[PDB]
Amino acid sequence: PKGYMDLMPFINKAGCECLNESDEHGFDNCLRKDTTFLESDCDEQLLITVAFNQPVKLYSMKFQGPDNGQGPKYVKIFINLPRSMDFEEAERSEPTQALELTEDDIKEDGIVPLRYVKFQNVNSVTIFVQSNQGEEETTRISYFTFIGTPV
Amino acid sequence: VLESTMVCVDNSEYMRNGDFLPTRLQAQQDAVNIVCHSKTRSNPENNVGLITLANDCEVLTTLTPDTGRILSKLHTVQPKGKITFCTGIRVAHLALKHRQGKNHKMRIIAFVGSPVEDNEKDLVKLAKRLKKEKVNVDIINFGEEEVNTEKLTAFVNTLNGKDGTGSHLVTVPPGPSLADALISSPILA
Amino acid sequence: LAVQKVVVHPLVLLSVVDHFNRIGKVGNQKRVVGVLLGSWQKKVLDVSNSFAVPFDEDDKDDSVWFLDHDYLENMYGMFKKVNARERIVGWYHTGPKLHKNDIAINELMKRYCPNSVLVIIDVKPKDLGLPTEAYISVEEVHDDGTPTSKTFEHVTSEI
Amino acid sequence: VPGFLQQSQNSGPGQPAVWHRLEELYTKKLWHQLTLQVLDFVQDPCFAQGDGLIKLYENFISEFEHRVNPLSLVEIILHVVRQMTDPNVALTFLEKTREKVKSSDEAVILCKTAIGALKLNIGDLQVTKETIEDVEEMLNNLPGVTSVHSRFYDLSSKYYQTIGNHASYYKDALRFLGCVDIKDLPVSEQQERAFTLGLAGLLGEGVFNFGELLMHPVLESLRNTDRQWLIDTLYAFNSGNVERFQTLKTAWGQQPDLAANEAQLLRKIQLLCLMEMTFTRPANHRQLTFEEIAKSAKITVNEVELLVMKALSVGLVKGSIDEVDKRVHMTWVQPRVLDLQQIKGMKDRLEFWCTDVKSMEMLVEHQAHDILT
Repeated sequence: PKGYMDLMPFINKAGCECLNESDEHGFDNCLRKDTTFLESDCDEQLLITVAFNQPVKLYSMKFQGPDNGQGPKYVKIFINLPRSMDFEEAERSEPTQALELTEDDIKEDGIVPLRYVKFQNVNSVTIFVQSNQGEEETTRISYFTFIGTPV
Repeated sequence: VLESTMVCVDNSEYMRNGDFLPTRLQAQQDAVNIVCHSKTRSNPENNVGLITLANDCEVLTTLTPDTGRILSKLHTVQPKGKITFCTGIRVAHLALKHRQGKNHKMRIIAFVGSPVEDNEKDLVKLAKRLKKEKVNVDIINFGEEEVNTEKLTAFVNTLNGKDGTGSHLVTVPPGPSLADALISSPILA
Repeated sequence: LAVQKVVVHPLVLLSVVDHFNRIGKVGNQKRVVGVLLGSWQKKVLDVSNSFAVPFDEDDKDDSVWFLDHDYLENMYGMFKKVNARERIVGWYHTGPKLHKNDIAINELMKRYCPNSVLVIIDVKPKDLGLPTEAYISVEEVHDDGTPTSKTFEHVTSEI
Repeated sequence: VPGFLQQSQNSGPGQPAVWHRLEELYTKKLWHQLTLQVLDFVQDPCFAQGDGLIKLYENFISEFEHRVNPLSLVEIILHVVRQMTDPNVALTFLEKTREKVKSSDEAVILCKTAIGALKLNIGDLQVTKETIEDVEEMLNNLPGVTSVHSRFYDLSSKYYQTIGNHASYYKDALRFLGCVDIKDLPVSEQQERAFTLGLAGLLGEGVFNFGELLMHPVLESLRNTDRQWLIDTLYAFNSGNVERFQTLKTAWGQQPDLAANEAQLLRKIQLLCLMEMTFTRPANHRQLTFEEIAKSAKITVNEVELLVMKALSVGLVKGSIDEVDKRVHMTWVQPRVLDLQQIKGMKDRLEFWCTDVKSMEMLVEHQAHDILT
């Protein structure tokens, strides 16, 4: 924000694949705000990938989820993955950042930091929600975006 | 193919019935001896492990590139308890996540020979979870197919989705031996 | 009881901390479970070595849990070859407190060591207490008429 | 050999349709699934009295006995031997039955329990003990609790009931209620079992924990019953109110067993009266004089001394007697069941205890701060 900016215009919205998506609420809800949310159907786990132009720098994300406990708790972030990524390659691999979200970060008035050194030249970002703040079989995300600058 | 399979053998009380010659427990032992042997020649690196589907699931032998140890364990399996199919797949799926080599493909072989006493919603959600991890569970609906033909139908249809024959629901009517219908089933193809 | 005291060596603590770290790195884990190796001296246990074993449990259901007991046998033959005097004396798990399925896991552990001792090694650096809490499975015969159950009896631990 | 099923297919003691379903399972060789249908038919509501089902053993089930669950085989025969009334040959039926079911120890446990019940009926108590001491040993080897535990405890309790050992009956009756669900048992059975359990507790030797007894859900079946006085009598024993116990004499005196052991009952409540005095008073003022014990227990002052011996010898209370000063120095009492309010008072005591420990923790830390490592 201090010389950087939100980057959904860079996000192509065509190479974004949110696995474990639910037909009830899709990936569009959490990328546009205006209430609503994204949720999962098969399991609490929720894999998200985001694509855009290669020159993009990430400083912070704002993965604000709901308060009932369906907001993400442990999330895995991967960058520049050749080939597709299944749920195992997001669970059995080493993430760039594996920040464990607290309830304060989930709050809509909350922004989480990322290790900016490791997010410099990003082709695409893979996000793996592994758990939520509870035992809700579906995981919900109210809003999400990346704050940064192009390379 | 280079895939790791687990046989969810059933030892419930209904395995004492003589609907399959000579006994459903003995018939399924020949079934394992053929399906496990088939996975060996498909790929010498293929992994086969045994999981019992008793009242409480018990992993008798984990994944191994060995065939003989599977049958020796099945020799000591005695009929006892009731089927618990809900926990059997998850405990078999858990072993699949901890296989010898992660390049192997998911595959679970279930011997359903007793009715699954769960709601359709729980069975459906189990299929969605296995589809998440690209897990294919192959089930033979022998025994009580007259009442399991609908619960298992939702299982495979939800797992297979709309495209791809990942899992099969071959159902053998009672007869001489369910193994004689396995070599013609797509499981061994 | 069969155990008067359990002595956990610093090598086990470092191995358990490393075991929790390496598997915890790839995926967030509630706990990691391994096998405790040691000798027996009078009635005081001497837990001195440990190795990791594959383990996973579904959080929703305590009944669903997998422990690679074939790995457990295979790794024992390794450690027995190097050190024959270190035998299986129990298991460990890094969960902060006891779990409901621990009595079930102990039964799988009990067949390799009849007097299996579960030692809970807390990776989190507690300020006051010792990181280890040793337990043994005993038959609690109730006087209220309730049927006898398998409960963990605490055994004093020392590093 | 299957002609009897065909004979009953058209002209059968039961419903011909039932045999047809029974026939169909045999043809399909659904061997375990027939037993559930057999279980539903052995306890038939039509010809349970009739002797048509004894031949059901030799004709039908003996043919497929070789591949039936040994546990599920035995209780089928329990209702089979119910129809037969000849005592001695019932042994040969069960002994031959006991021989076949050898793979399952639970089946053997049920078999030996069956012989114990009818051999209790014939009055051979000496050998029903030898059986009871054997099946009890095997039950412990069996892990957990199974469907065979309940029938043993029912037999084990009935054994001690006829002999008269109320202390053992009280223990065993608790096990039976711990291995069955109350809602399943009939209200008449629950009411009857509560009365004999509480009666044994009063007459048992060493049965002083009436607090655990009082909240047994079994006793809740006597809240409004005419046997309400039994609950009140247990209340008197729990509180050690011998005056109440003498007051309900018009109620508990009518029972043949309670009246016969009124001397033992009076001694028991006198000991529980002693515990009540010790538990009521604080630890600073636990010096009971001889007059207080005599007055509260309705005993002569000279008999107070013997009363304390029984409490001290058995272990109900710990302490000493000062005969010169006529005072009893109790230092310990048996822990008892406590209400929520008493627990709240106990927690309040921890509040003061925690404050004192914390206060000195800061005191030593503040005073020895320089030398603290």
